[PDB]
Formats: sequence, structure tokens, C-alpha cells
Amino acid sequence: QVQLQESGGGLVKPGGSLRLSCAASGFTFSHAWMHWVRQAPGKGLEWVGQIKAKSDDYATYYAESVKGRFTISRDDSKNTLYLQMNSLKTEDTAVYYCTCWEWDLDFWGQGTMVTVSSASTKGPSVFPLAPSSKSTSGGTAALGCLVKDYFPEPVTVSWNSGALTSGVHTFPAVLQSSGLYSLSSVVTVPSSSLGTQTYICNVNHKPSNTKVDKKVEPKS
Amino acid sequence: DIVMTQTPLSSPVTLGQPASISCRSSQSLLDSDGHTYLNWLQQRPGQPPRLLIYSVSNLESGVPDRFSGSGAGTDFTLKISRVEAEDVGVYYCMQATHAPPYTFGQGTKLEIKRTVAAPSVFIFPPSDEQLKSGTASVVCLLNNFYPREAKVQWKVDNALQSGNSQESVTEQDSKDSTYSLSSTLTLSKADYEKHKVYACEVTHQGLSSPVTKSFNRGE
Amino acid sequence: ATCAIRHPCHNNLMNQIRSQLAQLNGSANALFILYYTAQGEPFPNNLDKLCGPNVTDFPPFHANGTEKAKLVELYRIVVYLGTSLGNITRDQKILNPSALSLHSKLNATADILRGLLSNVLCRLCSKYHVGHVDVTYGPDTSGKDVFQKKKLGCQLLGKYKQIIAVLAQAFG
Ligand SMILES: *[C@@H]1O[C@H](CO)[C@@H](O[C@@H]2O[C@H](CO)[C@@H](O[C@@H]3O[C@H](CO)[C@@H](O)[C@H](O)[C@@H]3O)[C@H](O)[C@H]2NC(C)=O)[C@H](O)[C@H]1NC(C)=O
Ligand SMILES: *[C@@H]1O[C@H](CO)[C@@H](O)[C@H](O)[C@H]1NC(C)=O
Ligand SMILES: *[C@@H]1O[C@H](CO)[C@@H](O)[C@H](O)[C@H]1NC(C)=O
Ligand SMILES: *[C@@H]1O[C@H](CO)[C@@H](O)[C@H](O)[C@H]1NC(C)=O
Repeated sequence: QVQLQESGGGLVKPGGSLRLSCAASGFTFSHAWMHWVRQAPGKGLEWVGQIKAKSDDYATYYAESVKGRFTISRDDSKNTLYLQMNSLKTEDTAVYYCTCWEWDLDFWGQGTMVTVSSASTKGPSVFPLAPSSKSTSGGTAALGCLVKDYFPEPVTVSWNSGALTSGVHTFPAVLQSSGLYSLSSVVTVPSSSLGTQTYICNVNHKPSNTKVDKKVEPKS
Repeated sequence: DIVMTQTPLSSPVTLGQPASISCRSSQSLLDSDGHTYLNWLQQRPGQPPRLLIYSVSNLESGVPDRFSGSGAGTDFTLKISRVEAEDVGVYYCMQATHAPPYTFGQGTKLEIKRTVAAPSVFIFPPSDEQLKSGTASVVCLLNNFYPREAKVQWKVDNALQSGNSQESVTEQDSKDSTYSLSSTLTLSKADYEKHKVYACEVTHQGLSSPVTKSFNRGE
Repeated sequence: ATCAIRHPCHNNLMNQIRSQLAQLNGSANALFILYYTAQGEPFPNNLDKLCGPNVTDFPPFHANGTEKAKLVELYRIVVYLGTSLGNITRDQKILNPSALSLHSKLNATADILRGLLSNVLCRLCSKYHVGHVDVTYGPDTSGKDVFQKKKLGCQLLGKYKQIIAVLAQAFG
């Protein structure tokens, strides 16, 4: 049905440039008013700007926090919404949301992460959390994989490409001494299913473009 | 310039008990056409914001009737008559009258109280493919507990450690409204090779005594 | 008696609606020419009794009456025009694939109506608190004689050519 999916996030140096794209499907695009809203890490919601249709001559409006530096575009032939941000600052580090505000419907996208910093990108290292020979529990067992030494933070972890969700914990990332983030994702599964089932964690680091699928197994 | 002020959370609402949130604006939201353009949003953890109540008191399709909307002019209130484990999240309020620009509130995070649940404790040795990189990471896992207050201590060959441990906690779950903890003792390969017994002592209100999960290097 | 909108509607609705109607009125004749030219004989000659404005169950519209009355009738027309053009575009793609200009000018007309649908249905809701309207739809042309499928689509664009001038004349 109705879907909004943004794309264009990643790591960009301060004072740089970036162009996000939001592709829609499900409603009449040539008539809908589209807005961009961002949410900084550990912060609230801030409206960024809106755009209109051809009747209003694609009139744009911007919040004073971004006026003169952000540019909103739309391609009605492709149902695609854009946000060209130049002269980026470290305050702009936020999750940028695509949203459609209308009396018909209210719909928000999934958001994409834009991180503004001068540090270089580093891809993460995935290690399998293999339980020891002492499976002290009965029936219930725990296994997982740990992500290590990556920057920026937006790192995704999905188990069995999505076929495993019940009992999954993807902890919040910690900041290490070297400025790198560390993250571990664990899942609780029946011990009887250990030899039968095969569990795989899928780590995806968009800024470094590091797609890694590691298969967790008991050792020896 | 319009500002939206919300009364913050006073205590974690016990399951089934009512809850009240209120937004208070700087200027009247009553427009010229007669409508009051005040919304209420809810953001479950990890999810994007979704609309709960629009134009003061009108609910969104697919939202339980436990939620209520009220208010007039500059004062508004969000009412939940019973709290279930799906309401944990942050609530905002948005105006659309004097727009642009559109403004939100800071957000009222909602927490839930429940029965005391003891945590399930596990422990993982470092990966043999990680020792080739130089570092050894031991992980202790606490699964589904309440309250959030849990104490984790590391003992290497019966020696209380400090300084080389990092921990993070999960937000309240959307089904059982419990938390989960993750500790990580991190050593270099040479220092990890200089000991044997690695333990993890968890102390929680729901545990009659501290529970220990330990392993031996090489077993 | 009950209507509510999440966010407000577009500014200057009656200007947008009238700009929408006047835009449809201009492209009305071009779509009429594009249609019967793609159908071939015997339509571009007997254009009077095969492609006229005689459409039986087409909803009415009275130039007199209040703004609420003129807008609820317009709502039923635009709903009727939406199901027909969606059917006619399906009918034409099987019959006439050669004329890709008639397809792109049928998709254009279809999308302008749906943008006009929100303007009309909201204005009822925000000002008169209509909430919802019961409408009627056209006949399905899924399985019919090819000539009737061509002829029904002809008379529709003829009636639409004449009714859109009436709507663009009124309002304001
Ligand atoms: C070709 O035309 C026919 C009729 O002229 C179209 O069928 C109609 O499609 C609409 C849209 O879904 C149907 O409306 C609905 O009515 C039901 C009650 O029956 C209601 O519950 C829904 O919420 C909605 O309002 C309508 O019933 C249906 N009528 C018939 C006779 O089938 C058809 O969609 C057109 N084809 C194309 C490709 O546009
Ligand atoms: C269609 O309408 C026109 C005038 O609106 C009329 O002259 C013509 O006779 C009608 N066609 C039929 C078949 O009645
Ligand atoms: C015609 O309009 C419909 C509206 O639903 C759209 O889905 C379709 O892609 C359009 N055809 C094109 C662009 O060729
Ligand atoms: C509609 O367009 C025709 C030209 O095809 C024009 O003569 C007529 O005046 C237009 N109608 C209105 C109401 O402007």
C-alpha cells in the first residue's frame, strides 16, 4: 500500500554537501504536500521544510535553522522527494524523516541517518558469541554475534535475513576509548534446536558499505 | 513563535492504572475556520512517529479506544484509561494553525511498572578468531528483568575487576515491558592468557542471592 | 454532523478547484480528438450520434444552488469519471497500443481528477462537516462487444467535454 522510503544518508564531512531522496508509492503524488523532519540523537522532533504541488508552483518553506543551506526538490514523474543540504554542520547530525501531512492521511517514513563529523569511516568486525561447553541452562540457550570497532553508529543487525525476531536483543552501542562504537546482538533459542537450526546474523554498515553475514555455531 | 510545553513523567505508571499527559501552548490554537489543529504522536522505540489523536479529540484508525483526547485553546490533555505494554514510548504534540513553521513538544517518555522478574544470566568466551586480532572480549548477558536496577561484577580467578568493563541496557520491551543488560569485559590476548577462571556475579532484587555464571579458558 | 481532518487543507481551495477545472476544460477537447482519431472508422465521421454527450446514468449538476450542493454533486461526477477513465484506459491498451499519446493523455486526466478529489472532499469536510458521501459508479466494460467498448468510451469523453465546461463556468 502506502510506502515512504528515504535514501542518501551516511557520513559527510562538516561544511560538505548531501542529497537525500525519498521515493513514495500508494497515493496521488502530484497533489500531496511533503515535509522533511529530523530527530537528533537523544533529542526531539524538528520540522525542516515542506514543498507543494504545481498549483502552488512548488512553493517551499524552511525552518530558520536550515534556511539558505537546505534545498527541497520533487520529481512528480518519479514520485521522488529530495533534500539537497549544502554547508552541513555538526548540529545537523540527525535521523531525517520523510513524511506526508494531509487531511487524507498522515504517514512517516523509516528515516535515514546523516552523521556530520571529521573522523574517517571504519567498517565493523563481527565475532560469534559462541556459548561454552557448559550449557548451564535447560532448553533455553543464548547465542549471538558482537560488532566491534566501527564509526559512524547507524549499524543494522538482522537474524536469518528477518526470519528470526522473537527473543532478539540488539543492545544500544557503547562508545569505546578509541572513539569507536561497540555493539552486540544476542538471541535466545531452544537448546534442542542448536544442532538442527542454523543461526546467522547479518551486519550491514551503510557508511563503510560493509555487508557481512556471520554464522554462529558452538565451538569444538 | 509558538512553543509547546508538556508536563513530564512523574512515575512509571503501574499496569492497568490511568495516565494523563498535557500540552500547554504559548498562544491559542483555535484558527479562523473554527478548527483546533492539535495532534498527538507516539514513537515506540526504534519506530518512526505515528499519529494517535488528531484535531484535539479524534482518534486515528487502528488505535485502541483507551486513548482519549480533550482540551481547548491553549490547554490540552492526553488520556489513557488503562496502560498496557504497548504504550511505552514518547508522546509529542504538534500544531498546524500558525504554520509554517510547525512545532512539536519536547516529549513525555512513558514507563511501566510490573511484577519483579529475575534475570536469566549467560556468559560467552572470546572468539578464537578474535584472539588472532589481539583482543579478548568476554560477554555476560542479563535477559528480561525488572526493575532496571541490576548489579554486574566480574571476577577473574576470583579477583574483582574494574576499569575494563562496559555495559549498556535495553529500553523497556513492548510485550513484557522488561529490560535486558549487556556487560563486556575486554582484555588483550596476553592478559587474557594469564588467567583461567572468568566469572559474572549478578545481583538483582528478584534473586534471593547473587547468581554466578563462569567458564574456564580452554574448556 | 461529524467530520475531522488531521492537518488543515490547502490554502485557497476554491482558487485551486477552479484552476483545476479550468485546466481540465482546456485539455478536454484535445483528449476528445486524440480518442476518436485512435479508434478509426466509423468514429471521426459519424462523430455526432456515436460520440455525443448522451450518457444515461451520468450524475447531474445544477448551476444553481449553494456551494455545498454544487460540491457534493461535483464529488459524484469526479468519482464517476475516475472509474470510467480507469476502465477506458484498460480497454484502449488492448485495442489500440499504437497510440501511446492517448495513453499518456489519459493518465494525465486521471491524476488531475484525483488531486481535485481531495480539494472537493475536504472542503465539504472542513466547512460543511460532510464527512462521507454515498456515490455511484459507472458500468463495467470488462467483457463487452468491442464496438460498444469503443462507443461507450466515445460518448463518455463527449459528455465529459460538455460537462467540464459547465463546471468551469460556475464556482469561482
Ligand atoms: C471499472 O468500473 C467499475 C464500476 O464502474 C469499477 O468497480 C468499482 O470499483 C470501486 C472502487 O473500489 C468499488 O467501490 C467500493 O465499493 C465497496 C462496496 O461495494 C466499498 O466497500 C468500498 O469501500 C469502495 O467504495 C465499486 O464497488 C466497484 N463497482 C463495481 C460494480 O464493481 C472498477 O474498479 C473499474 N475498473 C478500474 C480498473 O478502475
Ligand atoms: C443526444 O443529445 C443531443 C443534444 O444534447 C440530441 O440532439 C441528440 O438527439 C441526443 N441523442 C439521442 C440518441 O437521443
Ligand atoms: C498512471 O497513473 C497511475 C495512477 O495509479 C500510476 O500508478 C501509473 O504508474 C501511471 N502510468 C504511467 C506512469 O505510465
Ligand atoms: C473550455 O475550452 C474551450 C476551448 O476548447 C473554450 O472555448 C471554453 O471557453 C472553455 N471553457 C471555459 C469555462 O473557459
